[PDB]
Amino acid sequence: AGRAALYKEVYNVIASDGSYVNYRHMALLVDVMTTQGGLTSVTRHGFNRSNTGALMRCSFEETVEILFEAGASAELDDCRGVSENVILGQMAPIGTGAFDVMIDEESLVKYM
Amino acid sequence: KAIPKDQRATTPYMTKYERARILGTRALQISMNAPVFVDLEGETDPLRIAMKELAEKKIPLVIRRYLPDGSFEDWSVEELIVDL
Amino acid sequence: IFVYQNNITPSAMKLVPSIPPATIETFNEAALVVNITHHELVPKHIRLSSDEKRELLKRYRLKESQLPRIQRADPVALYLGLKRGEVVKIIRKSETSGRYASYRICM
Amino acid sequence: MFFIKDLSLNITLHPSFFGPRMKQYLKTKLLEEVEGSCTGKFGYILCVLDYDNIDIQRGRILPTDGSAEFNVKYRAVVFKPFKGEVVDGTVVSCSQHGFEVQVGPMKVFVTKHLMPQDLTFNAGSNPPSYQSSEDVITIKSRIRVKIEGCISQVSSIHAIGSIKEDYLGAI
Amino acid sequence: STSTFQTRRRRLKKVEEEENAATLQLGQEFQLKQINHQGEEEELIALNLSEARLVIKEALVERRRAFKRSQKKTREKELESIDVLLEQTTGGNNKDLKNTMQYLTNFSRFRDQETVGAVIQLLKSTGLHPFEVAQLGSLACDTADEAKTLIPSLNNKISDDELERILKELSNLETLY
Amino acid sequence: RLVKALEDIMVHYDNTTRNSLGNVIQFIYGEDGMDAAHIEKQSLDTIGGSDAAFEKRYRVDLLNTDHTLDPSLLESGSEILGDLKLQVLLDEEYKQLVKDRKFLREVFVDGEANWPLPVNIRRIIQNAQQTFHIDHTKPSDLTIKDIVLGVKDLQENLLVLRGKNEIIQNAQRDAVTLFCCLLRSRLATRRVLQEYRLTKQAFDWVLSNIEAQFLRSVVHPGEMVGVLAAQSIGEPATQMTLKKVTSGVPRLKEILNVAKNMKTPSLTVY
Amino acid sequence: LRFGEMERDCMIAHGAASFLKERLMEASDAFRVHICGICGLMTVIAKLNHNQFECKGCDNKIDIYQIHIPYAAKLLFQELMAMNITPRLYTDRSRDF
Amino acid sequence: VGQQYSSAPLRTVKEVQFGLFSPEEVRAISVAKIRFPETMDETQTRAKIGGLNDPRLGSIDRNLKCQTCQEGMNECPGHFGHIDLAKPVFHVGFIAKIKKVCECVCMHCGKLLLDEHNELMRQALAIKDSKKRFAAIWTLCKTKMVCETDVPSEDDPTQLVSRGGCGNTQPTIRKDGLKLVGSWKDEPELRVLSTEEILNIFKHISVKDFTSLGFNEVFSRPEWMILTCLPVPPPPVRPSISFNESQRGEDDLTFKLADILKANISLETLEHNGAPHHAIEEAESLLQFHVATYMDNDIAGQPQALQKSGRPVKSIRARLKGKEGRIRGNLMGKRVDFSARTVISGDPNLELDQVGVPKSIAKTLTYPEVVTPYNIDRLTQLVRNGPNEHPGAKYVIRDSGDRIDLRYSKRAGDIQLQYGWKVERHIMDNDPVLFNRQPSLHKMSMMAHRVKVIPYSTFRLNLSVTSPYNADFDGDEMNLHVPQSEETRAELSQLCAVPLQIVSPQSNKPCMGIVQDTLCGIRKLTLRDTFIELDQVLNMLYWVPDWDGVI
Ligand SMILES: [Mg+2]
Ligand SMILES: [Zn+2]
Ligand SMILES: [Zn+2]
Ligand SMILES: [Zn+2]
Repeated sequence: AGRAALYKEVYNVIASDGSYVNYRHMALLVDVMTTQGGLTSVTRHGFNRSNTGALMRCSFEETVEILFEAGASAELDDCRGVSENVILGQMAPIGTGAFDVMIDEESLVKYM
Repeated sequence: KAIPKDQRATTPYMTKYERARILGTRALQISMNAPVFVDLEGETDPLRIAMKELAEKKIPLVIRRYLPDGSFEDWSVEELIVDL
Repeated sequence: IFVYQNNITPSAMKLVPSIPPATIETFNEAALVVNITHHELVPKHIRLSSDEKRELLKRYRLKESQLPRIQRADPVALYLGLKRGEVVKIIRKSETSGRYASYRICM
Repeated sequence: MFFIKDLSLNITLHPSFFGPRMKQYLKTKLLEEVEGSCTGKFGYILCVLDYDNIDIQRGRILPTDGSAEFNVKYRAVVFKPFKGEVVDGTVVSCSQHGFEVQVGPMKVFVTKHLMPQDLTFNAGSNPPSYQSSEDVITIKSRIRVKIEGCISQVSSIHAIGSIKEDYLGAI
Repeated sequence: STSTFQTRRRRLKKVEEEENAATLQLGQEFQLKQINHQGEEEELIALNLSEARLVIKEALVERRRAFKRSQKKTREKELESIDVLLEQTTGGNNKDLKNTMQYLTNFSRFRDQETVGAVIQLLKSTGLHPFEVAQLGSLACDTADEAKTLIPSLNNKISDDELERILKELSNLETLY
Repeated sequence: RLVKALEDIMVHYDNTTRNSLGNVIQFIYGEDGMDAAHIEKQSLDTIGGSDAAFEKRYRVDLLNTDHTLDPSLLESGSEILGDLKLQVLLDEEYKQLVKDRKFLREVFVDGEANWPLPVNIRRIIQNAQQTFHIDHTKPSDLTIKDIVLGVKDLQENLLVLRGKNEIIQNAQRDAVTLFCCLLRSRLATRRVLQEYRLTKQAFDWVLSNIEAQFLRSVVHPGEMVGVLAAQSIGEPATQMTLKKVTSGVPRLKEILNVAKNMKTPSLTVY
Repeated sequence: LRFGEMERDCMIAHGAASFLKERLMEASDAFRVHICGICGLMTVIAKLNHNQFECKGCDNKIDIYQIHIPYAAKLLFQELMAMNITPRLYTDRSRDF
Repeated sequence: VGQQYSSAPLRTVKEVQFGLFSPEEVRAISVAKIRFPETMDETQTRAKIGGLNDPRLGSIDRNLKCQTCQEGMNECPGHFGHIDLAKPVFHVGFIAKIKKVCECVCMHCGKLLLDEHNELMRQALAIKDSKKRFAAIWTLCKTKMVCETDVPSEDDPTQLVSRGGCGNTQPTIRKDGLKLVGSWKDEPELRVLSTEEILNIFKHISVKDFTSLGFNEVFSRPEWMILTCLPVPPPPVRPSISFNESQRGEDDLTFKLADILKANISLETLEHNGAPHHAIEEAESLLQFHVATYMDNDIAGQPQALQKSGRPVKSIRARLKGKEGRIRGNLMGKRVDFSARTVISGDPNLELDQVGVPKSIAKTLTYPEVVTPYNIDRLTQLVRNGPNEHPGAKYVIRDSGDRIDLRYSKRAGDIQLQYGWKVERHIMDNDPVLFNRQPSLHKMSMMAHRVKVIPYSTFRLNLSVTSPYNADFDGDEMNLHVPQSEETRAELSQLCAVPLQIVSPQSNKPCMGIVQDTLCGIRKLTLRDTFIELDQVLNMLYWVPDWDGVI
């Protein structure tokens, strides 16, 4: 019902300039500050302080700081989020980068 | 470790992303002097020839569709429906 | 289930873990006046069995983690008498679907 | 001594090769790199046995370039020396410092101080020998070497040995 | 670079490798514990001179078949046939394979996979190491005094009466070069 | 903030909404599973009217002379009357519409039918009437058996989570419930022959065009749904030039920053 | 010009992951470094002319990797190192999920 | 991409195991001995000694000498050194957990005050979260500020457990910038909890104990939170930016290293020789100061420690902090190659998917097409035009990677191209590019157009695309990015094309509309009142590009 009050409270911000946004865009963010177990802020003490790898969080608000507790508490990076691959100059698992492509010697041999 | 070709909850349609990367990897390879599995019917642009390759569905590429849990499923360019 | 008028002694409520496995639930009369659950805003919450919970993770390929977690203190998670681990299948409605299956793990 | 370790190889063929009989070039590239080679770890990778049955793999293409990575899992004939085990080998070079032995594709070396006292050097012989009671070690002599020391000289592992201890020496 | 069948998780802990000794302490790949890629807990297999030779001679015979298929569309006497196949199905620059074949068709204790067979049926059966089989089968020993010495790995591993019997059998079974 | 939070989050192959670990947000993206733009505001005719207007428009009763589709509507119209199993069929048809009626009257008790729904069913029939030159002069060929069941088969081939189990089959039914209620409103037996007068040929085109237009509507696994959610919130938030609350812009920073010290707290009791 | 902050955001919503690799690297910092297997630090004394890939301390010349990261990333790593923080880059993961 | 091949296998970065530098490892991992602040030159004699620069780190002045690695300047990554600190130093930021652990561990035996005998400590030891395990242990052990020699068992209270020895009280630890302050009581004695005294206890701490805290005996131990070995950063982190030739150019980081090097040999003088004790704590506190300074200057410790210029000194913290501070302006954001910013003007003739590109911009922006028999012949014409004629080539990259800079080559006309070569040809008519109007807050704000090489110095665009980009022809400035990968230009053309985003996923409506002249003209024409006569009609009908030619 929290997800609810938060959503209704945001849709009546979409109407605060009359403009439309499909349910899905807000209902995702509304579900982000809910899927934790309660209510979480869209700040460095909500999303940037949780579970995500040492580099996904240091990329916003607090940096040197976040990276310092990555060091002392011998932390680890997945290399699974955006921000992770971003730093490394790699093809992140985003859209075209998600799936990997190979060649079947078999399907390759058929054509000739 | 993976998953077999029977047991696929993965959309049997190619994604607009898979289209762009197959048609791109073929654009790269075909410009990289790579073998052309289609008759070069007046076609000379690498990226273009690669498009008349997905047409004749004679691209040797297979897509590794990884599940976010860990394991994966395989699909060839022939295996994917192109209703894109 | 103890239904007190004002409160219970903290001297007394320390005698709650005293008789295991049996769990002792405590609710003040105050929130019971109105049915907290029968609200417009809160959808159905369902106690999912050991097998129902396992099946969720086995098919939807999830982990004890990955799940959208639930509060223990959730007026629901006490109205259902929920304990840690239990899965709550929630049937919320959608502006663009009609129904959608959400699952929570109790903390 | 000579054993068979199942090993892997990362051959990354370029797009111009992704055509019908590619399996022939993936196997060839393997026989180039792995065959003839000597590592520090697995010793002399002498022969990539049974050419026919070789893992091919559906290899991943890069975003960068069209090239695809292939790991080839093979069964090969290997040989690595060890400190203490005795092996037969035909002698090759000789002088004042000692004589070198040819144990397979590997060179063991016996120093003058690794040979008995009675087994002394003779520069006054063509080609140089090693005088004793009956024992006269020339060049194409047959010897039993106790591999006292193993040294990995990168693309080839060479060694040190002794014929001093009992039973060892001339074959 | 060619990677191994054996792999672990030695993260940060770099201090590796304990002195190689004939005392059956070998490489991380070279132990009774290693895997055959097919997912089998295969014990390392070491071969004595000849049990060896007649494997490269085996798969190089197998290789001649392939190259000519895809092209369609007596000791001193064996020494020649040895370098013949090497100038064929072998790279030609394969110096490390050539040296080995000549020395193996010189020093080999058994000329035939008929005779090599009975030898290995008798050796890996004794209850000894695949490494001792490979040392008894190539180094023509006589006394257990001599034997347990050149291969210390035995010492108490076998009956001094037995070690002899085993070796004595191999002396008739020995090729007649 | 919105985009650094909703970064990692996308659409996956389980047809789930996950991220940088695999933590699920939605078990089907958008509680439905469609590609944001493919959706045009469609109308649910089943909620609307008096339970009597609905009856005239939808109920077919091939037992009563005053409720039988006249042989001016279907070629079978004169013989399809007074049939046992044929009216027994239609019962499921009108009863499923009354089922759909209160269902939609439970999800939205404000009546409004003008909801964002994928696959414009209007446009497909629009095209059918002029791409088949259906003459609403002579009766439609179709049998009552053709229509009721033709939908009952189309209803299956409209998929989101391709799964073969329990839940994957279950949250799937849940996902395409609303679309199916709209499907049932347009492709209802009476509305099909009385209003539309479309052939088996045209009807099959209406069913065919809906099917694939829908499987195109499936969200593409990979689509950065998260970044996109934020890039559709953060973008028009800028344009905000602002019985008394906080006017949009400060109101947003109260909810996004999660404020308990509300600039305008207000309790509304019915 | 700048393919900066949000200039990245929008690209991510698209799907062109390999345009983002091309942008942040090829048309920017792009660097060929030599990290050790064990301590995944830019330790390696890479004598490219004569293949002596010797590593200081970790006794390596054996398992060594060439990694492709933008110079700004290798630089930022060298930067937190001089603040006693090890960004040990492993070519091979050991996490699973 | 790095320059010059290496036989080293190439790969992904799959994990980044963050940790601490063992003051044990720092030493080993060093090629340089770093002993004196005489940087470069051996008394102005243009070279370098065993000092701050290349005692074996990496030379400046377009030269090799980088301890066997040499590899010029580019392909030469920096080589780290070391410096042994004269007394342990509290690592500026790890000073937090230093106070914290100290309130948990017995400052005598190296054992947590509380253990498996206290139920909430047990509840804590169980928490599987690495710093929340600490979170509770800290809150728990800070309380009992006396370790128990003996304490009653979990079964009966007359039954005690001698668990761990020592019954000595814990201090009330409070900050004082660079040294902690204790406290035990008759009358309160506050102890100067010194770096040396503190580190000792940390060494003793039971593996299982720092394990039950946020620590690790492989990557990051608490005994390394205190530095004895400072790693000396190589010169491509603290450059030598020389003016002409006979003038210095060291970065402010090289200064604070020199200012530590001073402060190290100062504490060495007082120590190794006549000991002044309560004067040694000055050279100690200045070394302790400058080691904490060189990392962070912009802190809670009032002196920003200004260098003699009034400059706080470029803190390694300030070098990584937000927007243009590495992570947010050099890593997440960047300045890229193959880019173009130009003024915008309207257009009633271009298609929605076409972009205005002046001749000069098309002649400045290059694309590398691979010499394949399809192109080759035409690329060879580009090759004999260079960068003066619109279709030409800037450089021609050999099979080997040698840049044949067409512009000044002697064989510039000859150029006998082979396959596998790359000709760097100008970007031309109907080619793909990422056109963009800042800020890029929208997926729709960064879209792909089709080059149409126009004269006149402005970036022109179709007037219906005036709305999805946030456009107004008041001289708006837009970007342009040239893809190089035939894979990358496949990525623009398939997800970034303008015709695709006509319909807005953001709100389920189309986000491109016909504006102004077209918005008023169409209505002024679609009236019952308005008509047209044959001569003007025929011009109108012909004007439709794909008209059937049917009147
Ligand atoms: Mg403006
Ligand atoms: Zn190392
Ligand atoms: Zn160097
Ligand atoms: Zn103590």
